[PDB]
Amino acid sequence: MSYNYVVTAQKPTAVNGCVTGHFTSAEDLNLLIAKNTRLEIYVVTAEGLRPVKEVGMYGKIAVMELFRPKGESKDLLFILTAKYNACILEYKQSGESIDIITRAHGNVQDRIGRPSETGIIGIIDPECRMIGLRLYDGLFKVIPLDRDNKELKAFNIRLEELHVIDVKFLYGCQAPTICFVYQDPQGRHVKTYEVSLREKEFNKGPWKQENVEAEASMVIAVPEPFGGAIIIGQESITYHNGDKYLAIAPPIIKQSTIVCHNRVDPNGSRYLLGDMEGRLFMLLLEKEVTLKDLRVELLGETSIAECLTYLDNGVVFVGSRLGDSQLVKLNVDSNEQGSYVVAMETFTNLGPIVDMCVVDLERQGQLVTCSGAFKEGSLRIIRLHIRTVPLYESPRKICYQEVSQCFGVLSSRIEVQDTSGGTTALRPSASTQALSSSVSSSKLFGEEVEVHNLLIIDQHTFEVLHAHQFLQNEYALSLVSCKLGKDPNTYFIVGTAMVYPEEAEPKQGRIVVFQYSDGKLQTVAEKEVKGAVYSMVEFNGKLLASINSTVRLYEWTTEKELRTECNHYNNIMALYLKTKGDFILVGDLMRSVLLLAYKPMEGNFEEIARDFNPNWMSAVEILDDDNFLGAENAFNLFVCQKDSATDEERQHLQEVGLFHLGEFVNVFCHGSLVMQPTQGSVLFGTVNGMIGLVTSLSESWYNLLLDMQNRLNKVIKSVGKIEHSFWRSFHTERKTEPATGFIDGDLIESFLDISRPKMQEVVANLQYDDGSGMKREATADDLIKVVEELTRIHWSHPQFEK
Amino acid sequence: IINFDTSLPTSHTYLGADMEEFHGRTLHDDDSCQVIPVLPQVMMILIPGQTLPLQLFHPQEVSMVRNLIQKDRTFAVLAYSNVQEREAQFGTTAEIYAYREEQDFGIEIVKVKAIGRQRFKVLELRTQSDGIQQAKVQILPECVLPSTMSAVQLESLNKCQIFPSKPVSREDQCSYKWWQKYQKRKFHCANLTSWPRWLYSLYDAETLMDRIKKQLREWDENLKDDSLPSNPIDFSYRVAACLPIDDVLRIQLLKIGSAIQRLRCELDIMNKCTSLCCKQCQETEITTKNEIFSLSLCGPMAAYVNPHGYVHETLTVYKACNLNLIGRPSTEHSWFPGYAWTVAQCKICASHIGWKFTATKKDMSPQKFWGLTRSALLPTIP
Ligand SMILES: N#Cc1ccc(NC(=O)Nc2ncccc2OCc2ccccc2)c(O)c1
Ligand SMILES: O=C1CC[C@H](N2Cc3cc(NC(=O)c4ccccc4)ccc3C2=O)C(=O)N1
Ligand SMILES: [Zn+2]
Repeated sequence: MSYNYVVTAQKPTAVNGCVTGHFTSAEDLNLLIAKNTRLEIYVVTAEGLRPVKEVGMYGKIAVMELFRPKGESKDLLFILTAKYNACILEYKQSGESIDIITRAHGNVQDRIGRPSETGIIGIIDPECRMIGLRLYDGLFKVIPLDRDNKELKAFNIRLEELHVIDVKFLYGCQAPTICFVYQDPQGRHVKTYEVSLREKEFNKGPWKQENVEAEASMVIAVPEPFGGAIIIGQESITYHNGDKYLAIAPPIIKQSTIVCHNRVDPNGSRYLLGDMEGRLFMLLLEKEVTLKDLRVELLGETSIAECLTYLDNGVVFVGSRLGDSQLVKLNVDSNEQGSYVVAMETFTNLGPIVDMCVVDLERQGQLVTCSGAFKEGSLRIIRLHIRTVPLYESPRKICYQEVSQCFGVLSSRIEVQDTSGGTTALRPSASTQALSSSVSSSKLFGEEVEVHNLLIIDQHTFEVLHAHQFLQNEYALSLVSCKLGKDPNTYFIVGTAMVYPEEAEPKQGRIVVFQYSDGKLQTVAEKEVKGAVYSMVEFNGKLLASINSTVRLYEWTTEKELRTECNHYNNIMALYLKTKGDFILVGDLMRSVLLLAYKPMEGNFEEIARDFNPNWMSAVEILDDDNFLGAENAFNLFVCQKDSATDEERQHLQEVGLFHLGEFVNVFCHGSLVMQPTQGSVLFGTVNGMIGLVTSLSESWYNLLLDMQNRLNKVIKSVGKIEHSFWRSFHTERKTEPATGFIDGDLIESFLDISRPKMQEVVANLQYDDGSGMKREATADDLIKVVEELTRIHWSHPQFEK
Repeated sequence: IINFDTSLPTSHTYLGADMEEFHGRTLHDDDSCQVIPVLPQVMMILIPGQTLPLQLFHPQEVSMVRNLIQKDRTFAVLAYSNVQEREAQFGTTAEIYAYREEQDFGIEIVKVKAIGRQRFKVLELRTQSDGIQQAKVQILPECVLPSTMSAVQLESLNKCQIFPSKPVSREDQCSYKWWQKYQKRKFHCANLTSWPRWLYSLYDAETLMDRIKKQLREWDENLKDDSLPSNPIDFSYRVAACLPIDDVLRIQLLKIGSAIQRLRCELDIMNKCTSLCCKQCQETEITTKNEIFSLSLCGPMAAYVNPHGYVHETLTVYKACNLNLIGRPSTEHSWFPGYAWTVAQCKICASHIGWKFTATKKDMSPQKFWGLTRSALLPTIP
């Protein structure tokens, strides 16, 4: 019913941060990887990475830094969460027990302020005196690192410059100095400040430089032997120091923007640069105590990287959000590129799951997902067993056709305009190697145009069988597989929009019906509509289409034609469109949920209820006839109900549930026997490569599980001492609210991990509502049985540690 | 517009410039419940983006204003949905910022000027024994939303979210290449979601404001870019006030709680085919959108009062057809200083549509222009 159960099936795989240091012990080189609410610790050995610890955090990790104060034999870890929970963490090993100890914790949120455009920046000065955080525009926050600051008290200093791009701490200065790049109407400049802890202000810095490249975006702090800073821009690399200005404009970095860097040697002679296209660069600094020249050379191509880190000798870790993470070796030999990169290991990343479907329900359903973007695009088959089919282009939508035993996938690839006027591809992709190809109509600087294709992929071999290329400027948005009318044939139906750059609202679009027979794709029907087809669904033998703000229902005639039956006009754009029997759920991007019903006697659409509340909405799914589920702003889930206990109350969709998930959900699907006291099963796919499950519960079970969660919160020791209730609290701006109607399955499943004496104290004095009918004192074994039966609704997990 | 100052109409010199002016802003906190008086003889859709000059005759309202000067000088204007039953659901709160007292002919006359601030939902109407109406009011909050991409933004691409300053975006060339670059760089992370970039640009405030400005510049050729406010909320209210539309459309616009939805609705209303007709005969066309120009900083339509206290919404147009001049030009009251007026009626309606303004000085450039009242206009859709 209203009460729901959310459990994580596949833990997030995207990498959003990585550091290297001496964390476990003074003699061990460690790699720390942050995934969403996930922290992984590895010991770096000659054979690869040795996993040691895996800890889950009650928040999204925004800042990770390793620092060593005076008197410490090993490094400490500083973590700051997107909800502004800060902690300093220590690693302790006592025999076989591995525990992460919290040294300090607190919340650094300010009651008034606007979050910065360029995000949260966290920096620790080299000598470990303070931590500098830039959370809101115009304010800089300092946390002293003296040993008695257990609660992390902080003070705010005023930056006179509002639009700050990057902040860094400098090396070699007697007093703590920061360097930053800021934008004003006069341009972009570089400025240095001095931070005084005793009087709490900003003093004037060693130097100030007006002339900075208009696209400067990154600041690199140089270690003590050289000092100063390096500013990385779209065109130039500049070294800035007192009476020291070196600048280069290498032609090899003009094609792409550098977004990441890492220091290779401790003396700062070598740096690694990474750009958005997947190229890897090495920046060389020449010395005599003083710097002479800067050189840039290209090492090779890797995955599209989010973070870089140099490990051991010649080993580099590439952490990717768009694709698989890689371990590469920096050989001196040039197989095809100077100092080419050799791949040695790959790590799975389900990445930005855009669309998914469930197939082969019998013996256990299977999940097929569209994952990755650009050259990282691939199809993932999940049973946890994962199979990867590389496509080398962006997959948008997927659907399954059982009669022809094939998958229909919409894709797109980027192509550049050649001087002759024709489009040319940068690399061979799946759409260019199809066995048979067809084009909608035969048609013919340096601008990138996006080409949309429909691909037919075999069920058994996943080879591409047919590729269909659409018209110029044509965008493919929706795809369904269904039977229409009295026709036994099964059709692929695709909805397109014609987008030209000189108009924002698409005036034209078309709906195309394809049939796959005899290994060839045939176009059966073609219909022109005045708008964009954002969504299409099958509605009891008729095609329901959303064209701009118009909801239209189409019949299938004997002459293979689409005929309009009924028309309903809204004041909102029907991006989301779900059906269940006679009900249609319509939702725009602004959370304005509308419920319509088709009455067959009169052949018209009628409005049952609605709920308008401005917020960014990512997906919706129909839970049952009365409950509807959606993804809110920030990272939240909500559920709304109809006909709750006048026509005013009937036309209102009352909210019932909020819950903070931490994930951005793109798609909902109905898969229940996919894994073989819950009702229904809904699976969702997130940007961070997370798969989760939602099931509905009853009165007694929801009450019992909520009571158990409250008891468990008192026994489970959190990392950083973050409260579970605060973490799961519904969070946007203008308000924060306690979670209602949602049971977090992860905390319930953690009940099986704790020791027996703690389990007894969790269960003690709980009045167990046994289904047999008499209420009695709960024993530990009864709750064990309930929790195990609950874990039997989702998949098993692979082993992490070694 | 040459040899004419657009600042004259907006200062309301006809009412008098000697008004004592009150400064100091009051603003009820969001979503609370308040009790606010309502003036009985004011049936109009008050938009926060427009002002409200008022002249009152009957003693009850003059005493109400007299003691209201102390009580934060805030009153409520109800958006009457039907003038007969006089029921309403939403409204606007305006404060008196100008006010003065007369004793002419032995009757106290009060002239006040007000400006709309906040939107509210009315719960129940208390009819006082004194004859005034006091309403139970809940403040509708202002919905400010973050950038749509702040929920999926890559930490590395936060570094590239500060753009170089926009160049000239006027005339024709404008900054079209700059907006292409803006779309490509701001909505780059749309590849992580299921929707394309242009869909996200259809829900972006700056792009919508650009489109509204560009559309306005085609009809009102002399509009210079500094006239419109640069804040999305203020821009949306100014455009909503300036649009010549019916009461249902204005109430619909007032019901909207977010700037993005208001901008989108305004764009839809502007793009919908429109022509202005007198409501008694929808056949009979008076003015097209090509003839509308703004003679004041408040745009082509604003609020004014005749000597009898009635409020007219006047739209200033260059050529208004189907009009019958009656009488001779006169300057007994001057909404537009330096301009005489003569009453106008439709050829077959015989109903009052507006006034003809005839220039008195020999050198003003907009020598002949028409002011039509909004209550007698209907935007026919072909
Ligand atoms: N500051 C300021 C400022 C704000 C707004 C405006 N103009 C406007 O709103 N509409 C406007 N104007 C001129 C010509 C045509 C116009 O619409 C034509 C139309 C007619 C009927 C229905 C819908 C549209 C301004 O000229 C200045
Ligand atoms: O630009 C403008 C628009 C015009 C507007 N009017 C309207 C008006 C009606 C009147 N009564 C009359 O003629 C009248 C005529 C016959 C019988 C009874 C009354 C007097 C002065 C004004 C006057 O000044 C104004 O206030 N200024
Ligand atoms: Zn008429």
